[PDB]
Amino acid sequence: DLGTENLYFQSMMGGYILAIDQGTTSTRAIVFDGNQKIAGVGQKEFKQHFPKSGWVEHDPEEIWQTVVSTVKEAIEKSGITANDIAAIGITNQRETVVVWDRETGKPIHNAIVWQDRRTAAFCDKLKKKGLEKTFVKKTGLLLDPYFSGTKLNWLLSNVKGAQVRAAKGELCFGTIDTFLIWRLTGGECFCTDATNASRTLLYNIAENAWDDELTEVLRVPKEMLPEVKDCAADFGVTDPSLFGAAIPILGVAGDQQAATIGQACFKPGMLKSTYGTGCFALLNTGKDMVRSKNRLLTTIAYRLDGETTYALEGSIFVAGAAVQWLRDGLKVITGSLAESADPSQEVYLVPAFTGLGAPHWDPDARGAIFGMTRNTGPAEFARAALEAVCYQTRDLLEAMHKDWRTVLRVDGGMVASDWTMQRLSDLLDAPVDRPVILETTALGVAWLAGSRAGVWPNQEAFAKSWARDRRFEPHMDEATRKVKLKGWRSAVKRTLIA
Amino acid sequence: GYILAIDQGTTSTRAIVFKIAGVGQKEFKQHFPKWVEHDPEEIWQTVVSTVKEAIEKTANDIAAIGITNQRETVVVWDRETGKPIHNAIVWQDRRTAAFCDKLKKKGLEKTFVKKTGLLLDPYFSGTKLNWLLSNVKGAQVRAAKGELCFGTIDTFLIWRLTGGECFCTDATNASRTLLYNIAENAWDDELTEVLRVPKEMLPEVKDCAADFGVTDGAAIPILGVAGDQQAATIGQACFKLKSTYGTGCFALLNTGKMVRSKNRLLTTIAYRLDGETTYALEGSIFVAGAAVQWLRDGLKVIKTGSLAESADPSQEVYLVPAFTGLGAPHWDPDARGAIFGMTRNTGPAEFARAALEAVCYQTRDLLEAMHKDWRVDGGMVASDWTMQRLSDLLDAPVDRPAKSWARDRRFEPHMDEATRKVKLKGWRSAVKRTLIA
Ligand code: NA
Repeated sequence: DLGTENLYFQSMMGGYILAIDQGTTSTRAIVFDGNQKIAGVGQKEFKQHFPKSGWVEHDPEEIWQTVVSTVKEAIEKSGITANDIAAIGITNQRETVVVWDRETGKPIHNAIVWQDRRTAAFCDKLKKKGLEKTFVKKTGLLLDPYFSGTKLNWLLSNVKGAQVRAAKGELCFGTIDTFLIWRLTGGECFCTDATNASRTLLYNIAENAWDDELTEVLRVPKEMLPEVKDCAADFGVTDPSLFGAAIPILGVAGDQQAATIGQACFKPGMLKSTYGTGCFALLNTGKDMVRSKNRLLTTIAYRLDGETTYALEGSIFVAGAAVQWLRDGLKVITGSLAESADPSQEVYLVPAFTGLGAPHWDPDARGAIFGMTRNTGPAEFARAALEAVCYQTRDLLEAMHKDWRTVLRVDGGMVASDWTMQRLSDLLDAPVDRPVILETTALGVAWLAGSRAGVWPNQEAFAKSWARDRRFEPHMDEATRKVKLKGWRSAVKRTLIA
Repeated sequence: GYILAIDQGTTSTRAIVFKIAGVGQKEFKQHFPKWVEHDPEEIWQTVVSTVKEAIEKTANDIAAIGITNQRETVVVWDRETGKPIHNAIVWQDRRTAAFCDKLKKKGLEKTFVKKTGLLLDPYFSGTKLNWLLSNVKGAQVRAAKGELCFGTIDTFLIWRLTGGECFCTDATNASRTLLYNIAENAWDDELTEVLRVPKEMLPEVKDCAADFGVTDGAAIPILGVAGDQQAATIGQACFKLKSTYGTGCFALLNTGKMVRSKNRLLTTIAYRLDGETTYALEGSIFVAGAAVQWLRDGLKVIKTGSLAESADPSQEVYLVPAFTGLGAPHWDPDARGAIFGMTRNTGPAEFARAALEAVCYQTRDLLEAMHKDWRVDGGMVASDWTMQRLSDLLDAPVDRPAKSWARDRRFEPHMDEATRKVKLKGWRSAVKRTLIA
């Protein structure tokens, strides 16, 4: 062919997999090649809406556009076409609720984010009425505003027309995964996975089914609820208009469970912790649903060909969001800065901005800084912020120890920081494993899709393939350690007390 | 006129050869190792640079000179010379807390409280002197011969001024020593010996109007000696309660001829004129305007007055700036700085506010101890905001610069009753978290 005589072109590669990671504060799309390597990434923020202190909302059209654009972006940066994608995986910030019209797909309201605290009062009504018991028992969760069920009650009760249209069978409820699936397939598929369903307060974690009593209690019509599947299942096929190709959606799991999968935490006792705006630690607990006595959540780690693997989770609401406060709020300014702090000074930050999660579950606790001195500056605030990440992880793990009887795996952008992870090993007095790919949440769901599509290896292969970048080891003087640990316990008490 | 003036602050030393005819300042290093400390020399040099740079802006135009000082601040130096054995341990310093608690444990606190009008607390000089002698290498062996001079800043400053000729205190500064009987006006044998403080070390306690020697290009007689906080009152036509606002905040209410306090306050000497000693009740706050300095210098998030107005009114942010413990009326030397209530939203405006507000809250806490036992100046009392906010919060009027005493402004509460109870509850809540065990 004239003139391809001296013309160079690259062909193909095979086994490409697209993971969409619809996060709290941005959306990412990653293409993984047939070697499970990252080929191309799109990333894009969307607006955080705060209509009142403690209230948090996303525009779901904006989240939608962010998925469309981020996808196109990763594919182009990958040097391929949408037609080269064997399959898609979806993960998502959990608990976040969207309600939308089953016919037009128009949401009736902004998405109410997992961070949102607006139903505190309604959760108190239910608690006083003797109700937390069945929820805890059925669900593994608590009657806190964190979960979906309470937020969905709020939309049905406060958006005009909502309760009515819902009862007619005209509205769809979804966590963010269901919202994406619905839109990717152009309305064809109305579904979630067991892990996202776990998080709603509506689902029975033992029966693997929407729970009649809980839905009745919250006055949610069973109709509005999507079908619940395994994490690797058939979630439909991409609407061909969106990317110019029909791609099967084959992997879906909540972001913290996707990271759990991506860190190969498949066996009982294995544990991971993801560091983002919040921090979320999950312990693989095997076939058994461990009921915590130490203020942890019981949840579904994943459900795989009909089989549910369970987990214990600690959920820290403010982790990275603290340094984000330092940098954008106070603008007082990060491990670089933090290593420069005066050791003589003892400053603690308890970032209880709108309450405290595990293991405290104190929705009335507020932000507090301690131990300031006439000289304390940015450096020490910055240290207090990163150390608060450490100390809260610690308290999660100590609670896990009391619930269960094996080296901490760690991911999220925050951990590329050698100073922070070293400081983490120290305070834990335990070793810390940091992987080669930190985007563990994307890979976990990319694996689930890959493995079902058959272009990627099975569970045990993927598991032994887990690649360590770095084991951190504790190298802090014990005396020093005692001092740091005692100062934090005293910061905590001062923050929790009436 | 023509009287010289030396305001030996904690951060700086200001001068006024006063109408006014002198005005100069030079700042010095707050060496804070764990604790607070000044360089004794940097003081002697700064004082002798603040004199020759306030009188040029001759050597014999001043008839006398007048010394006021940061109180309680201790220095040990030699008799036959005057060499500082250690740094000035400063009134701010918390180091001797444990030693005080050893003393409270042996049951000594009541004899001190009774003879002294103060408390077993790191704030005052006696325990700092004790720390000197046990901690400096064989310094008591020095002191035990008479080779050491104790004395507060007035004495360090009246010493070197008179070329080692005069070694005196006044009775106000003497109240602050925790070694002095405030009724009998003497160094107490039991107090000093409990402290193992050899009386040879100690200076002659003179009057506020007395003959404290000739200076070193003139031969001028030191004839004025009280504490900045007592001479605050005598600057403040209160000879019959003033509140000073600089780095700390200090308030004293004239008691007339000894109110053995019931509300964690101080029994001190407002003055002693010709032997006839007038006492006041004291409320004393370690950090006030230093809280805003910290913002600008420590954290450097502010570049107070206007910003405090800019602050989101949905935000309940509070600051108990216990950088070095809390004075009146908590007397917790183990308390540290704490900030409460931060949100994603909290920015430089809300800290600034909380820090200006802090002085108002702490003020209030003193008067409520005063209006239970029984008018403000200072540099940081300039902004109308702060004073208005102070009148609002105290729910009481406040006045800002002999009937010869002149006013500028009296202040009035343009604040709602429930908004005040809201802002009051937050403080008290902030205070309780900072103080609990
Ligand atoms: Na290629």
